[PDB]
Amino acid sequence: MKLYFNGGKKKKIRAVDFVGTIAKIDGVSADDIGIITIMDNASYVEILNGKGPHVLKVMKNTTVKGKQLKVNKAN
RNA sequence: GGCUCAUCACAUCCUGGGGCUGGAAACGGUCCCAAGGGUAUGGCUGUUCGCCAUUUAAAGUGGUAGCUA
Repeated sequence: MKLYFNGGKKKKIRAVDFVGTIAKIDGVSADDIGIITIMDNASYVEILNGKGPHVLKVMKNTTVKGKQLKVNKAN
């Protein structure tokens, strides 16, 4: 599923900061990450293989680029 | 898909005038009175907490949609 993050170019977030921060979770591989779309204040990042909800309910409180952020289903 | 949003918060930094005073000078101190302002733009192998580059007088952290090639 597509996830929203209140982070983007203006918080100096990049596609990698996600890719790196996510893969390092027992249960998730880098192949599970679909398209990532950085924007001004929001990033879209797609999860594959139904591993969406899990990631989501784990990202809720994890330092990405050293800054926990709003995450949840895109919409 | 191009340019245009903030108000705040704790910071932090840049820019005066005037009496007196230190000092051989260069440069300072002190007291009185200020008025404003900056903290930005862009790069980097799609395994994160950075790195780098300019140009800022002054280069940080946090809270939430319009005019047109």
